[PDB]
Amino acid sequence: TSIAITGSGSCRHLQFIPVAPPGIPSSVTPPTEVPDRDPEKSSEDDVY
Amino acid sequence: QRPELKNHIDRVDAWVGTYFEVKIPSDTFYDKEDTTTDKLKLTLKLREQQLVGEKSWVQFNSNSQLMYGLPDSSHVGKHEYFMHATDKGGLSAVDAFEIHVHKRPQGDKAPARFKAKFVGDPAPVVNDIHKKIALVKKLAFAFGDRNCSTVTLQNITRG
Ligand SMILES: *[C@@H]1O[C@H](CO)[C@@H](O[C@@H]2O[C@H](CO)[C@@H](O[C@@H]3O[C@H](CO)[C@@H](O)[C@H](O)[C@@H]3O)[C@H](O)[C@H]2NC(C)=O)[C@H](O)[C@H]1NC(C)=O
Ligand SMILES: *[C@@H]1O[C@H](CO)[C@@H](O[C@@H]2O[C@H](CO)[C@@H](O[C@@H]3O[C@H](CO)[C@@H](O)[C@H](O)[C@@H]3O)[C@H](O)[C@H]2NC(C)=O)[C@H](O)[C@H]1NC(C)=O
Ligand SMILES: *[C@@H]1O[C@H](CO)[C@@H](O)[C@H](O)[C@H]1NC(C)=O
Repeated sequence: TSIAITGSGSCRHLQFIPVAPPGIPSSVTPPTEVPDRDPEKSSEDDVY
Repeated sequence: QRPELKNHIDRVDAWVGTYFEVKIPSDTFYDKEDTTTDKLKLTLKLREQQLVGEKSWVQFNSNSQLMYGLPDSSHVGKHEYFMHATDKGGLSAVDAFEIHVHKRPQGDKAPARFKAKFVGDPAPVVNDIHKKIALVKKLAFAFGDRNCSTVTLQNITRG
């Protein structure tokens, strides 16, 4: 009745049975890079 | 006279979903009155001298002197069988052998996975090993292949 030839293993990104798939995946949102910097400080008590 | 034995069958290597077929060597058994295996009746038996059932995953044809089968994962591991060699003199020589059935070595990471849905109940097809081997050899012939063992069915589901 039906034949479904599908990829796997090293063919993960490949499907070979034409089902007419219109699937268009979205794009990964760019996350803001958050580098952490801890330089030394002179005392803010110098102000007082 | 009673037939005699020279060479044993060490073990039979089989894999789940794979069809194996073994022809007995011509020097497996000897008799002073026959001298050949092909001219002597050969049967396959269980521990208490019972034959293989029709539904068993391994069968063996005497006229073709050929054993064959296809195992399932519920029958992985060891099994034992006896070869009985009976001459025209009504005397039987016995050899024993062991069969190791392994899981499919490729397992889950196969680069290709063929899938198909058919019509009709899968209950008679699964329940019949004859239907299973006919299906396997029919796929092999559909590809034009000779060695039907190149097919490894992995899973059948009632739909
Ligand atoms: C699994 O897929 C492979 C495909 O790679 C199948 O093996 C292929 O079998 C055919 C025979 O039907 C080979 O054809 C060859 O043609 C050349 C032409 O000159 C000839 O020289 C060879 O003697 C042979 O006839 C084909 O090469 C071979 N593919 C290989 C070896 O990579 C195999 O049957 C499939 N098994 C299944 C579906 O169970
Ligand atoms: C190959 O076919 C078999 C059988 O159709 C599939 O195994 C089945 O998987 C489902 C999904 O988990 C199981 O359903 C549930 O299983 C749990 C235990 O895991 C059970 O407690 C539930 O009551 C329910 O039955 C089902 O039992 C299981 N059948 C078995 C193990 O015989 C399998 O997913 C298929 N694999 C592929 C790659 O198609
Ligand atoms: C068929 O495949 C089996 C793999 O189990 C291999 O041993 C055998 O040589 C193949 N047949 C031929 C004619 O090459």
